[PDB]
Amino acid sequence: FAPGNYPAF
Amino acid sequence: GPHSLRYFVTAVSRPGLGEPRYMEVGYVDDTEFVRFDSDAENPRYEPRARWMEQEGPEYWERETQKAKGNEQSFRVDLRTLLGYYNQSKGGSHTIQVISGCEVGSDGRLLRGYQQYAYDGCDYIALNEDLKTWTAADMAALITKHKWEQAGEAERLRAYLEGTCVEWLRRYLKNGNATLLRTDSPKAHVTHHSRPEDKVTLRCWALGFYPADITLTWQLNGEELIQDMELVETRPAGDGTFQKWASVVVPLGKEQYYTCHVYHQGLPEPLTLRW
Amino acid sequence: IQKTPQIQVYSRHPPENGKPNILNCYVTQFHPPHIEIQMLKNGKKIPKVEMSDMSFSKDWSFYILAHTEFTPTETDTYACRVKHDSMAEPKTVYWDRDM
Repeated sequence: FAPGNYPAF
Repeated sequence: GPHSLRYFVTAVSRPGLGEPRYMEVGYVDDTEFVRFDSDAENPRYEPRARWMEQEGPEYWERETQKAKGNEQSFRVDLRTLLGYYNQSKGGSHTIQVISGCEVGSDGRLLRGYQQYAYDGCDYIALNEDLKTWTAADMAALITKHKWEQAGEAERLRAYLEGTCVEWLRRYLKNGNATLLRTDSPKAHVTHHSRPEDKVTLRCWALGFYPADITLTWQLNGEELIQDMELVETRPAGDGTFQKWASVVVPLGKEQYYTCHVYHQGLPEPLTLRW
Repeated sequence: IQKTPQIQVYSRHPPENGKPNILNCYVTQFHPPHIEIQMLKNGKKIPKVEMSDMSFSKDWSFYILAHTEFTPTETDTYACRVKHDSMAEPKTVYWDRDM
């Protein structure tokens, strides 16, 4: 189950 | 032993040549099990290990939708960092992320992590506590403040401590025949003649799983660690690994040297001589 | 930060002529990601090469495996051609089957 949210820089 | 679930993410800009290359690769322990690539004919999240056939079409649809969202997020990130570092649009740049959790033999969490890098250098990283971030430079500090005031560490901690561990366990259950197996090394030594009365002895170790292994040459008890030439353990294209270690010795006196192979598939370490 | 790839070429099993085997080209410790990797049989590009085991180490350099099934013969020569920005010229590493 891969991460679904990489928050923007 | 302890097991791990790792996701390696990479986003690469290529100005003129279109929109950035985006890839996600997932590993359970040392075995690759899922992949996504934006350059594919039609990009989907797909299995790289047989035991993932046990997930239904709803699993693959959700993963694909996640990936599609992440790609857009890293496109924005790439563009954002151009501003932060004051770089031109013409150059190619790389963002890498590693995310994962590790559990013990009993399935309980040991540690979780996430690290970002820009052009091969540390950018921002989650700490051991899973509550705070650490920023490598001033561009990452801006990001640090965004993520603190949005509570990003709270949502990530929930994923790592909850979701990551729960799915890892399921993967360990579903892929037990593959992931919890132990292929023992087959070892042998090769002889290689050299100039000025010297000889290179190379110890090979083939077809072993898992990847963790120790190769060592000895002479009358002492380990020749500093005098060894080595390669990093490497996949052999079938889910097994290999390694070799070599040392230079004088002609005629080859039998005094011995190679020792330590692996969990070896109840007793191997000892080869020639 | 610009690192040259190490290129290692090796078969799955100790090579024996006329026995199915797997040839591997493991390309490691390189940055940036842009890289062209070709597996060659007698100078000709091998058609169906699987790319796998993409990852990176603690210093963020890239690792990637190219591999294909094959059967050795006494005459045939296998090699791995790699192009990367750190190199002046494309590097060709041949398979040493006696290593």
